[PDB]
Amino acid sequence: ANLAPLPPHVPEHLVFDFDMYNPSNLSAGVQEAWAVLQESNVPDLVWTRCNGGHWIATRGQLIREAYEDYRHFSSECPFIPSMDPPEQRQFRALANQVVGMPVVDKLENRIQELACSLIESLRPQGQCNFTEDYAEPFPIRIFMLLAGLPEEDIPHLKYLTDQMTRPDGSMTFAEAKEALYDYLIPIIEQRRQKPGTDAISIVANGQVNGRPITSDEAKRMCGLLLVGGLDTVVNFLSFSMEFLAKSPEHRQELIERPERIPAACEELLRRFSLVADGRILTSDYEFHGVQLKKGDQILLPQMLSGLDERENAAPMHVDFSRQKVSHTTFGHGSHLCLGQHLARREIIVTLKEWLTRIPDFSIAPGAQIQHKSGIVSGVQALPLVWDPATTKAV
Ligand code: HEM
Ligand SMILES: CC1(C)[C@@H]2CC[C@@]1(C)C(=O)C2
Repeated sequence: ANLAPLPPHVPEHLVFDFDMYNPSNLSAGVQEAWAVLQESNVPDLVWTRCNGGHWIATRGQLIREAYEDYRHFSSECPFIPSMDPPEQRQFRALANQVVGMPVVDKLENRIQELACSLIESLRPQGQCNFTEDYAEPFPIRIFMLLAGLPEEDIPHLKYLTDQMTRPDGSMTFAEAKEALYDYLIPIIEQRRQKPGTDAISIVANGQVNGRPITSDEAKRMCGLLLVGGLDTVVNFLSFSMEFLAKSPEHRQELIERPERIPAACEELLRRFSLVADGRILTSDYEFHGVQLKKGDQILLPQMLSGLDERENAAPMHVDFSRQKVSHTTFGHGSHLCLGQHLARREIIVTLKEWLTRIPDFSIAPGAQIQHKSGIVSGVQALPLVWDPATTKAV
C-alpha cells in the first residue's frame, strides 16, 4: 500500500501510518483529520511508513522543542519526501526590510484599498467563489504593489505559481521555477542600477557577508518572498471565510465588536492552522526517550500545536475571547514566518472590509466544501452567496 519498510532502529509500537497528503478522515475537515494524531492512543512521537517513512511529532511541546533545536533538526531538507543560522540571519534581516512590522504599518491602507476594490466588485453579484475571486487576487495584488510590478503581469505570475502547487501538466516544477527566475532576473538587474523603494530594489541592493548580494541570491530571495505569501494566505483566508459563512453568530460578534477583530484573527490562525513542514536529523539523537537516527526526516506540523488540547481547551471550538491563544501557525524558531505581520494585517483588513460590505453571507446551497492536505493544506473552492440588498456600498 505505498509503505516504506520500517527502519530497524524504529520500534513497532511507535508506528502509525498517517499519510500527510491523503489522511483518512478528510471529509470531516483537514484540521479534524490531522487531529486523529492527537487521540490518546497515539504517542507524542510516531513513525509513519507513508511518503518514504518519517517521524511525526504530534504535540505542541515536541513540535516547539524540535523547531528550537536547529542543531539536531536541520532545515536543509524541510519537505517530505534550506539554510540554518548565521547566513540565514543575514537573509532574514534583509527580508525584514521588505515585510517587517514598520513596512506593514506604512502599507496597511494600500492593503485595505485593494481589499475594498475587490470586495466592492463582487458585492452586487450576490455570489462568488471566494478562493478564486478574492483569496488568490488579494495577496498577488499586494505582492505586485510591494514589488513595483505592473498589473498586466498578474496572470502570468499567478500561472507560474499555480504550476508549483497544482500543475495542470504544462510545465515541470523545475520549468515553473526557472520561468519565475527568468522573469525576476532582469528586473533585479535593472533595479540594482536604478533602484526605487519597492521590494525588489531593496533586495537587489542588500549586502551578504561584506559584499553585494548576487543575482542568484537575490532571485532566490525574491522568489521565496513571492511564493511564501501566496498559497498560505489563499488557503488560510478560505478556511477562515468558510468558517464565518457557516457561523452567523461569529459574523454577528465581529460586526457588534469590531475591536475584537485582531483577537479573532489570532484565534482563526490557531483553529485553521494549515502548514506542516519538516526537518532532517543532523546526527543520531535521543529525543524524549526515542532514538532518532542521522538522516531521518521528521514532520513537525505547525498546524497541530494549537489544536493540542494540552495547549488550548476545547481546541475545535472557535472562541475569539480566549485569554491565551497558543499556536505555532507561523512556525517557531529560527525560520518563524517573515511574513507573520503582513499576513495578520491581510487577515484583519479582510475581516473588517468583508463584514462591513457583505455582513451576511453563506455557503452556496448544496455545495459541500472539500479540503486538500499536504505541506500547505487548503480549500479546493469556496462558493459563497448573499442577498445584495443586505450589503453596504460604503
Ligand atoms: C496566513 C499566512 C501565512 C502562514 C500561515 C505562514 C506560515 C509560515 C511558516 C509555518 C513558516 C515556517 C516554515 C518552517 O519553519 O519550515 C513560514 C516561513 C516563511 N514565510 Fe510565511 N506564512 C504566511 C504568510 C506569509 C507571507 C504573507 C509572506 C510574505 C512574503 C511569507 C513569507 C515567508 C518566508 C519568506 C518564510 C521563510 C522564513 C525562513 O525560512 O527564515 N509568509 N511561513
Ligand atoms: C510555509 C512557507 C512559506 C515556507 C517557505 C515556503 C512555504 C510555503 C513552506 O512550505 C515553507
